[PDB]
Amino acid sequence: RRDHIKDSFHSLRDSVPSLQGEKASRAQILDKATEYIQYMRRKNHTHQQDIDDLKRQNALLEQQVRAL
Amino acid sequence: NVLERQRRNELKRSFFALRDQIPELENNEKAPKVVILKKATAYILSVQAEEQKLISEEDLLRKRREQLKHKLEQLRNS
Repeated sequence: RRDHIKDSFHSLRDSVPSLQGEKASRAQILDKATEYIQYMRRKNHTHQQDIDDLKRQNALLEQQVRAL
Repeated sequence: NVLERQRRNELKRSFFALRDQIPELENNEKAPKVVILKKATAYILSVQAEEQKLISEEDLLRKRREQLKHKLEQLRNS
């Protein structure tokens, strides 16, 4: 199983962009993955709220184009 | 020595901190180490796939907004 933990560590490591080209320690791999998930959750939330704003702006512009 | 005993404990805390961020394993004490790593890997790939989808949705919406404004300006100028 310890070879599979080694491979899974390498797979987690390659998926974190701040760890590209660096052989970080196991603690640094876990820490950077935790920070990356934090960063991405806030980033996708901000994006989803931007998409909500665009849908509402477009819905109003459609109502302005209609009635004209 | 005393150093690796502290290095193994910090590693153990790091595993818990990573695990408590995966919604599937959150607060799951019985989650093995290889399960934390593989679920963290699959979760990271899923939020990277989500970022791509949202940027794609955002780009289409922006494209529609400027086409609805061009349509409105054309109508207001007949």
